[PDB]
Amino acid sequence: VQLLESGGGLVQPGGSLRLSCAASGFTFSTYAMSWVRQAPGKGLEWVSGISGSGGSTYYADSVKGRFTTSRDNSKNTLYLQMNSLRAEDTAVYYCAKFSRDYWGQGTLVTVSSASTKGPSVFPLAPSGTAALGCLVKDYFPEPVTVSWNSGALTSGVHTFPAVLQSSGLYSLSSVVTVPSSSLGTQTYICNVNHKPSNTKVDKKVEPK
Amino acid sequence: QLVLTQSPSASASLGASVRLTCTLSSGHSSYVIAWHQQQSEKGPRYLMKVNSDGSHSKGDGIPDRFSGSSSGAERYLTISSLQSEDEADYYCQTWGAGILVFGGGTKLTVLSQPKAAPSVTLFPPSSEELQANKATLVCLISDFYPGAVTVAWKADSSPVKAGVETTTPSKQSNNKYAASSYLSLTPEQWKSHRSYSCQVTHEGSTVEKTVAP
Repeated sequence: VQLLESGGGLVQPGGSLRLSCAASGFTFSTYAMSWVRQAPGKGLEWVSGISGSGGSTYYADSVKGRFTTSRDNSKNTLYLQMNSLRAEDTAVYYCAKFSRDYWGQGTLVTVSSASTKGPSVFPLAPSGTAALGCLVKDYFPEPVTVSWNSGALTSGVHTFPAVLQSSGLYSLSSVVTVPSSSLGTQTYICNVNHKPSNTKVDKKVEPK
Repeated sequence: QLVLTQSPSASASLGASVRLTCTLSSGHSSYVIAWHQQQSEKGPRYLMKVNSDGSHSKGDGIPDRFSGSSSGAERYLTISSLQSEDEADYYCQTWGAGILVFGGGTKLTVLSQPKAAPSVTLFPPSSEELQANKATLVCLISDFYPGAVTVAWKADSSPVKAGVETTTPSKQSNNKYAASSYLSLTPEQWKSHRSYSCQVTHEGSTVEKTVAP
């Protein structure tokens, strides 16, 4: 079983957004499906549930009249249509199947009057191992992904959770520990992706 | 209508057992309850179900040291042979007439783990950022346990407060914790001191890294 959410992003207060959840590995129409959300630093909150095949739908009081759940039992897809969004609807949204239960991976919905901003990416150093990295500075909204050498380098990688600065912009860093003996000759590139701004940066990190 | 309440925190020692409690409000003493685990920075994972019978099923890949039970309006999750991986949040959940209900979650701390001192790496501003007339010092703090640190910055030997942004600790996949701290400076401020320092205090001991223009 896999549940894969998509469609999260930044929306102005009063705006609209539709989430989708692609289900696979089970007869979708047999099971009631649910949406659950989690605001930053808070607990899991039920949003909506829909019967197998769609004839009955239930909503938390906090979203009634603004959110509409639906499903496509041939494409095996669950939907959440949001209108009249509010700042307090900002959360990670999960699709889930509760009878074994299954959870999706979540998609972030940010409701804010702040504008999208792509990051600036700066290389970090290196000085029998050496630490080198990339600084992903001043972006909004979350999330950013970082890989190294297009995924060929995973050992010793540590991408840190972002800081939320007083400006309202995020920054994060990713560091990789490598053999000092490789610094002259092995190329290290951090691949930074900020999908909300269509930003894709490949930064080569050179010794000094 | 139906409410589930949980105590906000629980603890037990490495290798020992712990029992978490989920209490049903009155009027529903016959509903199935499911337990979900959530690690720092991850999505929830389903553990198992418990019906008001004491029997339980389990999810895929969940070890046998997880089990469930019930007594009256209380539903239980028991974790035996506690490991560092079990330090996490636990939510109970049920369903009733199209409505889903969650407890508020219990944060489990696994006691008796060894203290682990932070690894600190401090980077100066890059050449590229300086040419953009900005400067950021980057202090990366990893592999510490327990998961609480205090970060202080020094310009030479004087404390710096302005321009400091520090994250909350988050648990790594290796069950130790990470945090980061950023100091924003002008290029002039950076070049006008002999050094800057990032000082990480953990469990009564402070370690320092220093960089210089």
